[PDB]
Amino acid sequence: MSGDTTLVDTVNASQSRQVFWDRDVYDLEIERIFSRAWLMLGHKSLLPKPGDFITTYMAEDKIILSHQSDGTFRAFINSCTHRGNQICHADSGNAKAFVCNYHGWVYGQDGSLVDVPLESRCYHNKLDKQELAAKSVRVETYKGFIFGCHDPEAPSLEDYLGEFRFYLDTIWEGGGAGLELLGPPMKSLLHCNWKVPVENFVGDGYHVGWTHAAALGQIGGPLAGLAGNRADDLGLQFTTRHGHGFGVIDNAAAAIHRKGDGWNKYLEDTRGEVRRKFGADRERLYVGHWNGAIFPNCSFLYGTNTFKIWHPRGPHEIEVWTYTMVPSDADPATKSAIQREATRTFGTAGTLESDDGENMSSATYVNRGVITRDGMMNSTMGVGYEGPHPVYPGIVGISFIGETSYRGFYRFWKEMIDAPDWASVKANDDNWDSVFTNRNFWNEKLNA
Amino acid sequence: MSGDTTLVDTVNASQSRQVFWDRDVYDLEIERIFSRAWLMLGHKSLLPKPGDFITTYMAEDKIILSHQSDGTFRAFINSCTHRGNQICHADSGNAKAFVCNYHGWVYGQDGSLVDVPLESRCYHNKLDKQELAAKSVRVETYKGFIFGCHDPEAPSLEDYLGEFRFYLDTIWEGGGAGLELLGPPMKSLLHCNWKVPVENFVGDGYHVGWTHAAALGQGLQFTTRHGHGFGVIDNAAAAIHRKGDGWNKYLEDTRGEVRRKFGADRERLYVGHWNGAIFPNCSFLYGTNTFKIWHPRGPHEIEVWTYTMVPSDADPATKSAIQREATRTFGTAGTLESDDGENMSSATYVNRGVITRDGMMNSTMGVGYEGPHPVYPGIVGISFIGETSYRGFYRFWKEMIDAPDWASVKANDDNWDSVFTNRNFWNEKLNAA
Amino acid sequence: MSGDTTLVDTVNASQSRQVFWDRDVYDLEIERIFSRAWLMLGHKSLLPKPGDFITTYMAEDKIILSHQSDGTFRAFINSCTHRGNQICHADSGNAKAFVCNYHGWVYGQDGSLVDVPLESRCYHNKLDKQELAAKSVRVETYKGFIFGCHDPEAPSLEDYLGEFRFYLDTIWEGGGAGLELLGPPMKSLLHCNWKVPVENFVGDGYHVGWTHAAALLGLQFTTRHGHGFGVIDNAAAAIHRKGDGWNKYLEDTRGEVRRKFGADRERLYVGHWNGAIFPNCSFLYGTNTFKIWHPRGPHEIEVWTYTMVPSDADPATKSAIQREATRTFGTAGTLESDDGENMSSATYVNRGVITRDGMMNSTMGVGYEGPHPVYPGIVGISFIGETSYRGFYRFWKEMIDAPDWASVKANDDNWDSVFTNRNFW
Amino acid sequence: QVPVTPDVHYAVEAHYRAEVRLLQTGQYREWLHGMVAEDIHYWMPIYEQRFVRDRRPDPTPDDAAIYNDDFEELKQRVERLYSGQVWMEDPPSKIRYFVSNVEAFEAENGELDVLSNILVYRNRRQTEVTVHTLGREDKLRQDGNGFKVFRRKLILDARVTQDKNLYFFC
Amino acid sequence: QVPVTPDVHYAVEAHYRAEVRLLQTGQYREWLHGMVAEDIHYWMPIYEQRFVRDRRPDPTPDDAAIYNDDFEELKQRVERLYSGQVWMEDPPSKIRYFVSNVEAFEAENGELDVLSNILVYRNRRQTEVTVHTLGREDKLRQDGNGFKVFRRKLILDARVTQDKNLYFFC
Amino acid sequence: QVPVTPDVHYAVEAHYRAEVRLLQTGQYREWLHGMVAEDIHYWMPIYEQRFVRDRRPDPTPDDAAIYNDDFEELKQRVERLYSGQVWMEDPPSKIRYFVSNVEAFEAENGELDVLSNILVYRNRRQTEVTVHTLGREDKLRQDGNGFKVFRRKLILDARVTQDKNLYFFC
Ligand code: FES
Ligand code: FES
Ligand code: FES
Ligand SMILES: [Fe+3]
Ligand SMILES: [Fe+3]
Ligand SMILES: [Fe+3]
Repeated sequence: MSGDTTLVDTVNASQSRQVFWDRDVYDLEIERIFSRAWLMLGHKSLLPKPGDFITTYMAEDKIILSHQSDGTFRAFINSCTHRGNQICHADSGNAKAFVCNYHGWVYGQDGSLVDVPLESRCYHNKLDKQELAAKSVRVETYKGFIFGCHDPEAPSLEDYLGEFRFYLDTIWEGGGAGLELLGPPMKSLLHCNWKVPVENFVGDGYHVGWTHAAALGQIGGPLAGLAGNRADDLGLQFTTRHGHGFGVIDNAAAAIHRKGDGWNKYLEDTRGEVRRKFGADRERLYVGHWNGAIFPNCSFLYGTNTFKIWHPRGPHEIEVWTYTMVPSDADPATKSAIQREATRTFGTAGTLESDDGENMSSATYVNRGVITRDGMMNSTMGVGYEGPHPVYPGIVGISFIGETSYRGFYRFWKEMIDAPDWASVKANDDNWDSVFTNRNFWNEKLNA
Repeated sequence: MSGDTTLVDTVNASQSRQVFWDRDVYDLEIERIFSRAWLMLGHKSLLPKPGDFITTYMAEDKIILSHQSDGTFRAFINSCTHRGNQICHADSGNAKAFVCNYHGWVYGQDGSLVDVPLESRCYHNKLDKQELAAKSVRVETYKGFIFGCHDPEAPSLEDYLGEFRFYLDTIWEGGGAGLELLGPPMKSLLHCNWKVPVENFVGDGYHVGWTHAAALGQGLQFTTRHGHGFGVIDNAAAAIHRKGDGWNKYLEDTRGEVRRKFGADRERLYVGHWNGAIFPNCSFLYGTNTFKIWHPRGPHEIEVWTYTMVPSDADPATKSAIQREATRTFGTAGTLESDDGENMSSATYVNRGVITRDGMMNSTMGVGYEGPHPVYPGIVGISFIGETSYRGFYRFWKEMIDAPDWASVKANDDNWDSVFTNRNFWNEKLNAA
Repeated sequence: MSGDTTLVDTVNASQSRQVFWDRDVYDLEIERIFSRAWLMLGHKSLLPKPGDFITTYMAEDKIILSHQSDGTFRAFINSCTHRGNQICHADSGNAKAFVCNYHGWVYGQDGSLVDVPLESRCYHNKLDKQELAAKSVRVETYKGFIFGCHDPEAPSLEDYLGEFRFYLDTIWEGGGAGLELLGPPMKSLLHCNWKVPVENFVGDGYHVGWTHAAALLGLQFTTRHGHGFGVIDNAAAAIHRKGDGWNKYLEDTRGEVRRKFGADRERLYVGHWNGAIFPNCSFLYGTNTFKIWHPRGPHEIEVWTYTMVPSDADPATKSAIQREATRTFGTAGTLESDDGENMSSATYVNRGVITRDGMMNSTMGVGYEGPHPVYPGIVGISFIGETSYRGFYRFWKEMIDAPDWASVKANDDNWDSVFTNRNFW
Repeated sequence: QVPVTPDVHYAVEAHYRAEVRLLQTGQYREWLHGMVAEDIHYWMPIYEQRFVRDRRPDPTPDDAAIYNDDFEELKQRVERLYSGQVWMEDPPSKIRYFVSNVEAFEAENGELDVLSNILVYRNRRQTEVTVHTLGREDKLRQDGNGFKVFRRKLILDARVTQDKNLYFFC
Repeated sequence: QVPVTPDVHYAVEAHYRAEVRLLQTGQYREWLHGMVAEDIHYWMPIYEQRFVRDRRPDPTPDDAAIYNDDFEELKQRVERLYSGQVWMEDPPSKIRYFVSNVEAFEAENGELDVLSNILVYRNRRQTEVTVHTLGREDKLRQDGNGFKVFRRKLILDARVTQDKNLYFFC
Repeated sequence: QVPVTPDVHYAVEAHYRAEVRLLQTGQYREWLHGMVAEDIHYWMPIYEQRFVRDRRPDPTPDDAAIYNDDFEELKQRVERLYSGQVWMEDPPSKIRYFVSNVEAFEAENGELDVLSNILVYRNRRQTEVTVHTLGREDKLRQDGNGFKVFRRKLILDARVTQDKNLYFFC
């Protein structure tokens, strides 16, 4: 609460164990991150027709997200303004109205209160429904993906993605009809701080060869070279002003797909158009395997095509939802095949994801002890081996294995935690990457 | 918080979501409601003979309630003054003493420490037992119902019930030998704030036709100075009994006497169906005859104990019938009760999210269509369906939360119903009409 | 939060119910007792050869305790200094290194960060491993028993045991090769405050006859650093049955105890003890159970139960002592199973605020105790009494009141002043 | 009492497995009319925690019980679920019953006294999960070919129910 | 459908008990090769919470599922467990299955359609415990000596899984 | 090893059911004298969490165990419960055993080696509930139209016991 928290050290690239444990830090996160940032709600594909809806979370708040008659999307708090009862218990469906089943108050697709039983008889038409709408949430969309935000002071979704749009356009727009989500989602609880899985997906190439040694063995292919973390640069790491980042393994997009050829065919068939629309430097990314996150709590693997949102449940627990990304114009069997392969590797019984659960939970619960918790966590791998790049926006780290994206994630975390409002964040837009002090890095690299 | 909380808006008639969720609010309710009010313990009928006891709760505190030799009733904290062990683990039974099974300290029916093993050998008779009694609880009774109170500065139980007595007399004393409680009680946990089921019973006629729609397909509102209230459906007491018969008949044979003793305007209520509550956490249905105490377990959970109300002079078959019908509808497997569970829990737990929690809950239905009544004391609302009793419940909730002691509450005895501004409501209605 | 808390009344001898319940008080214990004092880790017998290790707790922190190549013992926090992952999930074994399995950082037997995968290619040798050892814990041993301490300003273990060493030497060194521990330990959770079990073992002879009615002449002791025990004379069995190896062991060695430690310690050597080493280690000498009560917040503990056996006892005798100690005091103990509710109930009654507003009594035998011409510390007459409660809670309060070890040491010479009957003995 | 033969035991367990299947799949009408006799007494007594010294008789059908029903009352309880206004069951919940320790005994007049252990696992909404264990004491009669229960006594293990309700058949 | 004879019912339960033993003792290769047919479909669909009014069909093998595997895919899942580099299983965890309500029915060419309830308790490390309940719908063919499963559908009761994973066979 | 015949399997399951009934109803003396052989070894070893590379033998009866009893020692465990001074059992608690996966094999001299899974649900006081799962490995011998157990090995699933005690028989 100091205005310059020591919980994250952006000079020495380390973070206090308190960030995975302390309740007061978590409550501030809820206030200065989750109640201020754009959060992933889903995709138009999950509610593609007028009246379709899903229920989802924004952190610990339940919402209803509905495809309006006009074809726009709206969201509101899933709680009645009478005595607060949850309005909708279905995961999805089609509805022109949502009824609270305590006393029967009726909400429209935008959360407006449209009808109350006995309005004339018992309320004496004295209740004004206009003031009793379920609480609205701002909704914006980008390439079909739907985000929500509680803060009227937030930048637009497009400005919040910012230079990350350079990268997301590559994959979400792509060379065909673009990516979309396929549900229903898996949902499970995990006893970890929300930041452990997010940092893992945003920036953790290092763990893959150790943690997932057994699974990589069974899969074979390009990714098996990673097994054991042994002296055999693979790719690149990226981070941006609002914390978004990813690592990329060149040429590896379909590498986990064992069967699997519709997706590889799709990439080969559409990559020429990515080169046309986005350039050769983004074509490179289009066929690479990414592990990334959209700050604060949406993660994904592009290639493998798992897509997760990690909903906090207090400082020591999450509920994670897992969808599949597929090209909207991929043929039915390719869509089903991608879904099978992403789920077998990264679903609730994932051959890789199952290895991660203890990594996540343990790094959290060790801090139950006061002596253990009085310490810093290191994310210095590859510091100085990164900086601004003449083609790629943001900050780019050489190699796939490093902690560039941890550094960018925690630098923005601290910025949000220290900022009393959005205006205070925006005030530092130009200098966000001054902590990445190797300004000449790529000038030397690209002409050596 | 301060002396004039914004957690409840009595104008306006809305309450902050925080009152179902916030721990600080809960803890202050423990200090200024549960540690200060008269709490429902049971009825003489649950422990009818000298030495008969029951164990029960006062909010989060465990008590033993004992029928003394002299025919009076004492209660004391169910915790030993050596190392604090719980003394008694039985629901009910007969005892002339209560032994703590850790070291064997023995307690009287009033909580006095009467004997300790090896007092002479090991303690060298140096233990001052009179200093070591299990902590007593004030007990008073009203028409056989037993209440306890922790606050020595608190008013008398009959003052606490105050004008609500006018109504309780109608049913508790009634036209026969009166009502009593039949146990053993059902007990269950429910993940809701204690105020959700209490406000539902005190004032919620509105949900019945919607929530309990499945079961159904098979009047007036009152509130008082100390929060007590109920709603009444005229001529309906047995409406939710499947059989007639013993109960139906009991009413008819006893109504004439209610009219004589209490007047024709208490007889109207004697034969009505009530949903009611005794502030803070005792609720009941008169007619259906379920009787519940909602014991808080922190802000997000309760343990509810459910008894049956029966005429004390009814015959065994009639008492049994009422118990069956009261349990089938409002017991743990109740054909109506089972419908309410998610209503209670959901209204509490949606507030886990901070954005959701930042809001008020609306209880304005029928605001203004209520006021002081000619005949009936307190404040009365027209119709069975409306929210008058919610409004009076939360008004007193707010009054207790603001008040640092009972004196400060007693200070406002003459001013309590100012918030109901339609003073001339009933005159206008009755003159019209 | 003062340097004179009213949670313990030493005049007087009662304690506030809040000490069993309140979270703030718990957090202060963690700071001023568990992060300050020497805590029981185990025994050399549990990791007796170079490379052998156990995992264990110090209060809520997990540690690895390792027998080094050079015969010394070191401990370290069981949590990686990269992203914090618990390093070792084995209860025991033999290991020259402990690998964190998230990214594969390798820790030496002293917790030094010895290797990291791809240190050259990927960290560019810029990672300063010297700065990233898993956090060390000071380890000291007494008669094979292994203790750990987090405070660099604490007295040596032998000074922390202090005058209790007079009593521990009697049983831990004894008349032969000394006592050791036998695992693997039982472990269970119990919904009680950590002090309830401890006060029970330290000073509670009173419950035995009531609580342990089935199944089926002493002194009490307390010391400066809270350590205490009660002894029943001539009862060092008395659950082992007359002719067995344990009995034959006491008979064949008590002559040595009389020679080494005198006749006043021969008396205790054949007695049955219920004792505690402050804060959270308890034991029965005779029955030979040995417990460490790890707190899990103010309302729960995880208790670990081992057996004490002579190190030179034959295998059948070690096994026999293990079987009797476990049948009586293990997780299905014929005595221990009786105590569960006593522990938990004395904790959870305090859920209600009215209940919690009160004091708990430990006055039994006040004034029938004082300093003693042969036995160090404070010695109360008879086995049944609360002498040990009084010494326990007195030191509990001193530690809670003191900001550091220096302020504890300040009152060394005046510790027993609360025991006013100076000429009792 | 004399234990039934192995072949009769098989028949009684087959009956119970079919009954569980109907109750797990929402076939409550089929269960009530196919497996419950018109003279049913369906009874779940409330037992209090009483000292061993206490001499009061155990509960009778005249005393407190969560269920104390004849055929018509059970039918009411069943029919309510078909109303389409049980909001708590839309979307529907899950229930799964684990029946074990089935022991049947020859009674009088070709009837069977049958004991069993039941573990009931309930799930609903997103993360709600509740569990109950009970003893069951039945009297069954032949309903060729199969059985109907004409007495059913259910003995709950927990004094305080850790569930919103006990609204499920056993 | 026609219930199997008591003798075949016996044989199917004995098969299921052997299956449980192999899986509780980490004999996964013996389970897969000895008790799963080479034409297996092993399927655990994702069921969402839908209103009763929702007319959409139930999940098919073309739709989201936690498992949706053929023999080679199960083999990969099984083989990964024999790596000494599955850190989460070193030291190893414990699993125990309670199978009840086995009902077997005659299909064609001597195949059987079989239903069961399963309760799964999982323990690991020091204090971790998780519990799952499912229904199982199998198609079995005889493999003297024994059976092999060639269709297995597993229906989880919980919408949100309260475990770090569902990496166990049923 | 050779599985017993279906008739012997039936007999073993019936015996286990009767055993559970006795233990659920406080007939501990009846259980011990009727169902436990005088040569009994009743054993519940402590298993520690060890790395797979650990080559140390599994626990023997010479090593740490929660129960390691002969007949006289069990008798003492039983007789304690009849003292009338078992305050934790006044009022009495509840216990319910779910036995499944009974697999019996032919040993020598007509003895049986029998494997089973047990889930134990315990309830006491108002809200206390604890749950245990164990593997049981018995050797039984025939006893005049029933069996008696002469070796009983109990394998607990949880390293840290989440209950006040393990004072119940299996
Ligand atoms: S709470 Fe929603 S209608 Fe009343
Ligand atoms: S705690 Fe009650 S007698 Fe000791
Ligand atoms: S967390 Fe230990 S190696 Fe990374
Ligand atoms: Fe991973
Ligand atoms: Fe209702
Ligand atoms: Fe004891």
